[PDB]
Amino acid sequence: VRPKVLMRLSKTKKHVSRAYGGSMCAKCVRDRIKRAFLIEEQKIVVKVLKAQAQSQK
Amino acid sequence: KKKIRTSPTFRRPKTLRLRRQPKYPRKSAPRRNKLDHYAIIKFPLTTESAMKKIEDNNTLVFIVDVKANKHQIKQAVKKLYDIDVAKVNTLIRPDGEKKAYVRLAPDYDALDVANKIGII
Amino acid sequence: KVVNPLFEKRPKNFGIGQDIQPKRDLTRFVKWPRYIRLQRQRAILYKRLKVPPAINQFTQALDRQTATQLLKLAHKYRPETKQEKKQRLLARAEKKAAGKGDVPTKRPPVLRAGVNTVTTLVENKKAQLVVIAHDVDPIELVVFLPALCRKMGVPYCIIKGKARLGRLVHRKTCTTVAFTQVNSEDKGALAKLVEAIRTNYNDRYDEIRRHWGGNVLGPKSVARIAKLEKAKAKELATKLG
Amino acid sequence: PGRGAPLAKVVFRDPYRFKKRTELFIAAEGIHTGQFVYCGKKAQLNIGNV
Amino acid sequence: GAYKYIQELWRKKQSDVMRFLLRVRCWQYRQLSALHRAPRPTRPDKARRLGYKAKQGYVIYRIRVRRG
RNA sequence: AGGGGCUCUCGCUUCUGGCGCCAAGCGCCCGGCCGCGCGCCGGCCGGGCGCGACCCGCUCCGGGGACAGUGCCAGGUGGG
Ligand SMILES: [Mg+2]
Ligand SMILES: [Mg+2]
Ligand SMILES: [Mg+2]
Ligand SMILES: [Zn+2]
Repeated sequence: VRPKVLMRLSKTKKHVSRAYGGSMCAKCVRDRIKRAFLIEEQKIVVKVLKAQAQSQK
Repeated sequence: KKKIRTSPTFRRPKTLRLRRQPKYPRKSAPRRNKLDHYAIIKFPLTTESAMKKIEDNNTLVFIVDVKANKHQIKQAVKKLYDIDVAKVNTLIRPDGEKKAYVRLAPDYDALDVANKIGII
Repeated sequence: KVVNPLFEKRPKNFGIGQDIQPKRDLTRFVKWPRYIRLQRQRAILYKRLKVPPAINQFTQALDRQTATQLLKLAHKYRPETKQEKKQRLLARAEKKAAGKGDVPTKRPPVLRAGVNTVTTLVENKKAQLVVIAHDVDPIELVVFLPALCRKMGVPYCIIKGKARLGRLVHRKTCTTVAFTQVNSEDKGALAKLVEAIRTNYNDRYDEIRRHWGGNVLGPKSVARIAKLEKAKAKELATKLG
Repeated sequence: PGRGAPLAKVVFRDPYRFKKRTELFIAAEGIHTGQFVYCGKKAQLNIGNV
Repeated sequence: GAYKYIQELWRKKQSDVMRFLLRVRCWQYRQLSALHRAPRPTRPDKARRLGYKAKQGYVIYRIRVRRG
């Protein structure tokens, strides 16, 4: 619809029951979920790789 | 320490602005409201279209001032003719005065109101 | 001993590209209004340029303890205000009405203010001491006064504060103040302060008159030239010997 | 228009407030959307970096 | 005598003191705007011999003219 | 082999079309409550400061610069 009819609509008709719902699609929601997860996991493994390679002079 | 500029921009610091306490009023008295109700309503219209509006749509029709709006016309009619007004439709004529149709509330009757006014 | 396990040190690092910068102090990098920029650059300009000795002498002000001692002495002899003055006039009128008569009764010694007044006093050798503010902002109403007091041999001092002079003479600002003759119990206070001031100013006037001022570079420039001098000396000291 | 040499719309993260800032770099040939570009004295010598 | 000393000093315009003062005041008048209100006369002896008196109702305006 | 003087080091972001502000923590204080009721003293509700986020400093930072430029005069050129 037009934006001013969006004003007089209801919240359910304007969004989807999901995080980022009504602004992003489900596919890119899933991709951003697993991208956030995997990048945090890679940061964890680099930190523990240094922490195990503290074994030199 | 401990006052710190956390912004690279100096803004004009807000100061006190006093209200006016004048030593004398610039004019003596308040001006008279020259648009009172008798100034609002000039006279009724008594043409054949006017009579049709009276007997059909329970509505009167006046020639009123050019400065008057629908609220002032409705209040002036309800006050000096002691009736109730459903609505007001106004136009400006090609001579330059405002013709206002005023439709009354249904419990009142345009026939006997026009009889009390004397345009009948 | 009973501490909660849910509390946790969660630090944030403010490296480049990491968590955003804290609201630290920015006071050196502010876009200041033009009058602030004007007065700061005027102060900077005075320090940078070669300032002639007739203004350097006004830069050379007085020691703090002797300044406070002189102010105590001047507060002893400050002029009178309007209300106490009119009290004096009404008291004089009632005693004249009854009954001893004219009675000038030894009109007290007082300070004398204003540059025209003290110029007349120095010119006719009436003043015991002259005190001149160091920050007369049109600095040409007083630049002749040290040479004049030197030639007439009256001891003069450059005090640090024009508002302080003005407050002792009950106004906003005042340029100079002259000391004329004083009562007997403060003659000794003078008889220390006058030769202190004279040894600080009149006896070394030629050094003052030829000593120039200003002409110092900025901190960045002196750091750069000091880097260059130590970066030559650090190997020249090893070449020598 | 009136130019043809394409422009790259690149989004950077502002370092002093929570905001994202967009630039209009001249696009060097070979760069593509979704890639990262780096700006600074310690950026690596790749195509598109500053 | 003070105003006479200021008058002779302002006639000695090519002295080092006066050329310093003139250059620094010219710099700051250049940094100010073109039409400007001064809070007090810069040259009080000149202003009073031209008619100014230190009363309420005498004001001083500094004007900058592009010369040539 | 403990180190200081001597430099690069007082630098923490590069496999990914994610997120990031409005401070956690520590230390020191101030108030009320019951209250051990014996005081750094028990705990319950609050509030502040500092470090976190080093200290000073005189030009915001960088590039030029007594040239350029501008004013006035002088010579050339000037069918625009
Ligand atoms: Mg929906
Ligand atoms: Mg209409
Ligand atoms: Mg021709
Ligand atoms: Zn997608």
